[PDB]
Amino acid sequence: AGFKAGVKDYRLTYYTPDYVVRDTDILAAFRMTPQPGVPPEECGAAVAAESSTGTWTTVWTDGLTSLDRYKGRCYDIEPVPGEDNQYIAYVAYPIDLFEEGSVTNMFTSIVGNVFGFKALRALRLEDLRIPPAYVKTFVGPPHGIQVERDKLNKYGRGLLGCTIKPKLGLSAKNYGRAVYECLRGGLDFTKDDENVNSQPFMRWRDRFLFVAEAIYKAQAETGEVKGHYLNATAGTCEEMMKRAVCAKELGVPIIMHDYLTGGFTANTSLAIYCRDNGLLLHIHRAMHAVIDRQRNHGIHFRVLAKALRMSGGDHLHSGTVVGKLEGEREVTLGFVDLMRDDYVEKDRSRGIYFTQDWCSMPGVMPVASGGIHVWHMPALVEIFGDDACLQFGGGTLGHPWGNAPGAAANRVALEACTQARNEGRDLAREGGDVIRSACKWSPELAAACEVWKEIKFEFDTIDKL
Amino acid sequence: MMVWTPVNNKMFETFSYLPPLTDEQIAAQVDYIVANGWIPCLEFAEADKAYVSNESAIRFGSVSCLYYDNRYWTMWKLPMFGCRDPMQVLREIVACTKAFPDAYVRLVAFDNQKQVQIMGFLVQRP
Amino acid sequence: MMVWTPVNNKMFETFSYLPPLTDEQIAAQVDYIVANGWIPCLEFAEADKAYVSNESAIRFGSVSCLYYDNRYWTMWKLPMFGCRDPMQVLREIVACTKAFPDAYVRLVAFDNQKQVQIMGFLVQRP
Amino acid sequence: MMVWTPVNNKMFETFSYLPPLTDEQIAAQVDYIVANGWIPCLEFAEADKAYVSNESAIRFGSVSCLYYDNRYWTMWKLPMFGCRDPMQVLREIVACTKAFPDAYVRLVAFDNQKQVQIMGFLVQRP
Ligand SMILES: O=C(O)[C@@](O)(COP(=O)(O)O)[C@H](O)[C@H](O)COP(=O)(O)O
Ligand SMILES: [Mg+2]
Repeated sequence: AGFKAGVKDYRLTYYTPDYVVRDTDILAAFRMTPQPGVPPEECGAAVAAESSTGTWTTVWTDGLTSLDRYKGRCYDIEPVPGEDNQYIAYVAYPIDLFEEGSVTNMFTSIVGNVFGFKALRALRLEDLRIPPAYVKTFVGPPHGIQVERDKLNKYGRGLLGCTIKPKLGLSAKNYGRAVYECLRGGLDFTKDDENVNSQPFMRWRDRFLFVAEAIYKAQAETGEVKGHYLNATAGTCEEMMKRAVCAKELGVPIIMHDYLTGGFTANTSLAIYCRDNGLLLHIHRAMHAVIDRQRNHGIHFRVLAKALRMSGGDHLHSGTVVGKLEGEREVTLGFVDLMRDDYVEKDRSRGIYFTQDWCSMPGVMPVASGGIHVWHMPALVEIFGDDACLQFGGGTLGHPWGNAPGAAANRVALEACTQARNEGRDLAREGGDVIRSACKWSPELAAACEVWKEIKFEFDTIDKL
Repeated sequence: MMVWTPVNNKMFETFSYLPPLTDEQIAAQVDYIVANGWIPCLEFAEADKAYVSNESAIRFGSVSCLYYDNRYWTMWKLPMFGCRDPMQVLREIVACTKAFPDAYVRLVAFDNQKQVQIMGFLVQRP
Repeated sequence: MMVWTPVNNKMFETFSYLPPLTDEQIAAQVDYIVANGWIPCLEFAEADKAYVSNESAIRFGSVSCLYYDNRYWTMWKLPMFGCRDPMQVLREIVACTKAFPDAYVRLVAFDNQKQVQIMGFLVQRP
Repeated sequence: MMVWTPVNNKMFETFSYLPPLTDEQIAAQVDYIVANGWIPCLEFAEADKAYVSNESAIRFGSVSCLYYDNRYWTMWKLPMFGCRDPMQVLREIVACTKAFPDAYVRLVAFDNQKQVQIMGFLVQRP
């Protein structure tokens, strides 16, 4: 096996379409758009090579090791129906390529450099098959859905949350005031906006203390466990950890982190801290739509959701389907299963390219948030079932009578939909009837029903299967 | 604008914000338990043990996060493993409430595949 | 020498050391709110929640500094944004105290440029 | 299935799960003390000092492990060193209970070779 210097086609080493994947291999499905004149086999092979072991010219050091053992392998390519220059290229990566417990490392290989190759015009990572043997190297989520419900003592309905508004510009004491009034009306949770960290108008430790007062006041008043996701997102890991420690020392239940803008390295550290100190960890997906919006290029949210499940989070935003931010129904149902369930079979009608076995890693609570109000309640309960947190920020702080009545309206709407479902009512058909009936009964709900009766968010979907 | 009273307005989780459940509505929830193959169970507490509280945290260092007293209530008999008869569940509600007429009593149900309580609501107030 | 009694002599911050405010004196304070363009708001608390207390510090590590329970009271409706009519404020005082005749009730006002409460005093004691 | 009540069911360590000790049964336990050469002693407590509690842990750092208030009760006179007569132990039981008719009273015995209490049970309940 002599060393021969010079450039040769990547497909001579990295296109292996009769390869039988191993049950420990990490698999990737890439939606690939080659440049004119670049055969799909060579494009797929280049993606496999430059995300695993290869570079642009032959290197002699390959002969010191076994490229058979380590190389990434494009093992199948299928043309995309409806597309004349799109292909799904499937690549298998030996488990030995990856650092145990590091989402950072997994992404660095699979999406590190290949999206910038001149030889392709566009590339989108659609799915990853994370084998049980790699899943087991991760701590994973701090608690997961069952444990969270058990710690909160909350069963039989979706959880209800709410982002405090204005996003920025409120003082710490006004933040706590708003929080107390929201929580006391029937919301389980409130939260810092994703961009509320520590700023001139409100420093974080002031907010944490006033929010603590509000949590404990609302909990004593209502007799239900309350929380507010205090944001630990910070410029440095040291500041992030200081914020987590303060939450621990106040005895409060839950913090949040912006996993993509803070980053996977910091997120994984924080998840481990939350596991070791009993804090629930809410994950906000800020920046995801920079990556995941377009069909031809980027990374689908389902992969970002798997990555979060691995790095660790008790909650993750899932979209709403019906609210102000995009999320097509079938796409969303598929990645909700990937977030919550133990075992999810391949189903291309929901964008699930690979069977995914989570090998008992805890499930992540999907959080539906953004532009939703009381009339969306039936659809949300129908889409998500009970194991979700439904969040109403504008839909609570925009109630005409204030936050407590706004909270009560959302809580009544959720409970009425839950009761109706349990009684045999079809929320897909009868949802409006269920809400209309509850509006007539509850004055707080009626005021919300009237203000937002004509408000819908119906636009052409960009992220289509 | 109506003001949501802060006074004497404590709640008991699921279905506390709806009108009091009539017997038919309670029976319908029992039917939902049975239709889904879940395990009915009753739990009860005296008034002093019915509400979440914090008194054991006096013994703690800085580890009170998601620790509360009075989340656990007392089990009525055992979970009704294998029960697929709503009338048996309804009879046990009557029996529990007759034995402890001054107690808070809740009907819950367990799913053994998720291994979590999957429904629950108050059926008796003192 | 007169001795300042320590017994049953609790206070409620601004104007607590003056004679009880007459209706005329309350109306003058409302005029001052309106003259300065501040945002009137009413807040109320039952007796058990009206006085500063420390009970939530049982859940803490060494982080009680400037944490107290019962600084927050309950909002009556919403802050009266856009209100420049003193009679509307006085009518809300009547409505709040009618609805909660046994509560402590205070009239406050907010400045949105400093973003702080800029005045406040008790208008009802049970 | 019978349900074990959680309400008003506090116990008092050894022999609380049996029927109340008769006078003959108490006398038999006093014989066992004397037959084994153990040192009889009586202890008593008012109701507020009778059950284990945790109040002093407010003064602690993270050192509450196996610290409880109210394990110590108040000694009646002194341990009956050298007593080999059951009459004398039964006489003091009467004396202690007459002097403190509202107190909880327990009969204990000490072994000085193991240097530990080797028996004990409640002899009076208020
Ligand atoms: O900043 C916002 O817009 C929200 O606070 C919602 O406010 P409203 O409740 O007032 O809409 C949430 O962060 C978004 O839901 C995030 O989007 P996603 O959940 O899609 O990640
Ligand atoms: Mg937000």
